[PDB]
Amino acid sequence: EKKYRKCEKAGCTATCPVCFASASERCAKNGYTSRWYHLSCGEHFCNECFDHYYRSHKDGYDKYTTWKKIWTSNGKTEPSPKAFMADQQLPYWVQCTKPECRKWRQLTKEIQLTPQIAKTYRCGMKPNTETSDHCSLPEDLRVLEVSNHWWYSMLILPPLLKDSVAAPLLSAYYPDCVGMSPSCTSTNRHVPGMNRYFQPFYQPNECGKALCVRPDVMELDELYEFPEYSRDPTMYLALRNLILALWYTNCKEALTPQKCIPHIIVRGLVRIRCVQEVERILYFMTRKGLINTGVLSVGADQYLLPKDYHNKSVIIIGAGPAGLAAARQLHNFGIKVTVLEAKDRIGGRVWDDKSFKGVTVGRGAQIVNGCINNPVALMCEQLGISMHKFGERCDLIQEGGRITDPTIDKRMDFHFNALLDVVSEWRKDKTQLQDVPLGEKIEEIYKAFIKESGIQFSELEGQVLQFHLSNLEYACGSNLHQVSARSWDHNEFFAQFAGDHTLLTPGYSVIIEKLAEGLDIQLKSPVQCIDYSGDEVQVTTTDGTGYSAQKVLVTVPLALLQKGAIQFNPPLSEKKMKAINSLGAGIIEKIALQFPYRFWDSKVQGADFFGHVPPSASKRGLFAVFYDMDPQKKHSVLMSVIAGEAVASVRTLDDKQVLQQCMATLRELFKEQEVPDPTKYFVTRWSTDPWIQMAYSFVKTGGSGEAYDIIAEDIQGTVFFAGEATNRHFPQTVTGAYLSGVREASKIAAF
Ligand SMILES: [C]C1=C([C])[C]=C2C(=[C]1)N([C][C]([O])[C]([O])[C]([O])[C]OP([O])(=O)OP([O])(=O)O[C][C]1O[C](N3[C]=NC4=C3N=[C]N=C4[N])[C]([O])[C]1[O])C1=NC(=O)[N]C(=O)C1=N2C(=O)[C][C]C1=[C][C]=C(Br)[C]=[C]1
Ligand SMILES: [Zn+2]
Ligand SMILES: [Zn+2]
Ligand SMILES: [Zn+2]
Repeated sequence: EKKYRKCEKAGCTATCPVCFASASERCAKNGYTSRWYHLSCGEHFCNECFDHYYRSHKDGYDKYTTWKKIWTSNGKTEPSPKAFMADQQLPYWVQCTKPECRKWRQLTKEIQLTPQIAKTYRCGMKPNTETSDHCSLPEDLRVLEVSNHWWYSMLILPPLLKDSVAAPLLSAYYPDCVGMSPSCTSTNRHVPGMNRYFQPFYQPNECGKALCVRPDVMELDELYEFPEYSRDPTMYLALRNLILALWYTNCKEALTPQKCIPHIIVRGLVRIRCVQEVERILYFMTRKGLINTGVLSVGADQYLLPKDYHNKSVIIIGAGPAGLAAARQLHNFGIKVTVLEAKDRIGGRVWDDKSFKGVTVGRGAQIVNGCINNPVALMCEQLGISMHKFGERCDLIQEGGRITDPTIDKRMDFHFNALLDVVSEWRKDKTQLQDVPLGEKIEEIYKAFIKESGIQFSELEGQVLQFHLSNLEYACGSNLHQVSARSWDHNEFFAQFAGDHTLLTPGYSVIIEKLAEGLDIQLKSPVQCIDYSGDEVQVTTTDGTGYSAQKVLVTVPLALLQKGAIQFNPPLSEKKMKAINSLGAGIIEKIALQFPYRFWDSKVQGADFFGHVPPSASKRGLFAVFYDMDPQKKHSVLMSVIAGEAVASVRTLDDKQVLQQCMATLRELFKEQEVPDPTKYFVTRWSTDPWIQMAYSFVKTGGSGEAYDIIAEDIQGTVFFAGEATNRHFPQTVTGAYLSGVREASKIAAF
């Protein structure tokens, strides 16, 4: 039998392979063997130790055969002596936890690495236990080899993590397909204590859930950033999944490399590569706003990105959700940020009234549509505040006081949705130039349906159909004759936020105020001119005050871009202006009313809301739904909404006149009983608020959902745009505005 002292692998860098296993009595140690089996450039085992586990007549056979059965029934990865060695016998490596040392040390071969050892190890210490003489000793020369790409090229098998925090969430997958060891009994065993709104991973073959990630497939931007994992994403996926599991396990503190490291358990020098890589992936995911986000705050010298990203300055225009999200992100990253806000307050279309006894009443936004993976739900968790999931019951009460039978409600809802299905079919073969107003198409289809079918609706059924029409006008922010039939629901092409629809009972202002805390925000500083013709951006407010920065982020409402209230030099492009003008500045208003007692309790019986059947088409959208603003049923505040054509009818009414129409409406809805006078109220005027002039965007006839992407496109890597009218997947909402700010901070930090 011929024996060799060199590695089996052509080009291996080990000039003298030594056996890490020493499992056989005849282990070749550092000498000659019939084959030196290669795991990495630094790790080899001799043929005697190979046979020790592999051959049926040898001592190690039962342990290998036992491992092999577990491996093949739990994973898709082939068993082999090399796979066994890497999973069960290869020694562990650990970093000294002395902060000024951090050197990599090999543990003796019977020590099994735990998070506790990784948190407490110091050079030369017996694991699980004075002078720093041992720290000065050089690292094993194989340690430095690991930081080269060629070392990864020469590693024969991907690493497989043990006891990953992500494993309880991934039991539907083969563990090795997500970078976890099939032999782990804890991996192969609702995550207790994890917020039920945090569902970061798609289940197999699952789609259609906003902000979920496939645990078994890399996304294109991950591959662009880490092309070394394109052939085999195993090792990247385990680290990214681990990072996400750790972040959602404790979203109230910054997830750092040092916090991840004890949770990376895997044998061999590859652990060094895993620890180096998890730090790079963490910064990539931090920049993108996937972790270390929300209302997390850092102190100075505790910034979330390394000093490389810090050498920038930004001016942010507008302190609503999008602007404050960008400002918080960039500030946390370590980038200089100044926020210029036109009004005397922050929040934009978030504006909460705190003067009603016992409740908080939003003048603007207050609902969260779809809490699962929603950053608003994350921020509620971070702040320790609760949302109220809406109940389904909403009786449609008529003027005169009768309650509409629920089968009428459902039947006319059925007919209305069927009208929308015909629009959905009609538009399939239509170009933008062939677009038609949604409301016009609905009316045409309805009239054809009546003529064709001969059906005769009662007056009440027709009024209930008007109710459902007004709900769609509310959702679009407009009468439907301005809304695109092709594009009105364009964003539903994309995965939407699943789960509960809630009332944010403490109000979005709590989140707004925490985002803004400690930031440099200039109030009463409306921007008039943005000049990016020079080496730095020059921003001038209406009183002549100048600000400068390398980059500028514009988050003003769609209506203010349409009016051109800010002059741009050089001007916005024709293509950008066409997109801006293709979207509609939708609008609703709100009224809130406080009463001496809950006069509606006997009739409404604890429902979250009740509907108002419009008595005529001229009154469609006028107080269509009344919201009980105390889910705990103690205080007496109702809120109602003005939508569609009704917005134009209240434009020329003062607040007292609107209040009078609302009280006359309520006394009709509760005709059979007494209704007390309200003791406090507000009527919103968003449509004439000079720096807002809207509630939320929609696509106008002839427009495309692509307009949202076009408005979001940066100019020259210098002028950036965020805001609800820049979020194609998630238009209109505080959530989409927030995410658009996170998106732009990511773009800005990448330079
Ligand atoms: C108004 C309203 C109402 C009444 C209601 C509601 C609403 C609203 N919503 C919406 C929201 O809110 C929005 O979207 C947001 O807020 C947005 O954000 P942004 O984008 O950030 O914006 P703003 O806020 O507006 O902010 C901006 C700012 O900027 C400023 N400026 C301007 N200009 C200027 C300035 N500065 C300086 N310079 C210059 N020049 C202004 O001032 C401002 O501040 C909503 N949302 C949600 O999410 N939720 C709710 O609840 C809401 N709402 C209602 O109610 C309903 C609606 C909806 C829902 C659901 C869905 Br799916 C959709 C929709
Ligand atoms: Zn050996
Ligand atoms: Zn080798
Ligand atoms: Zn040390």
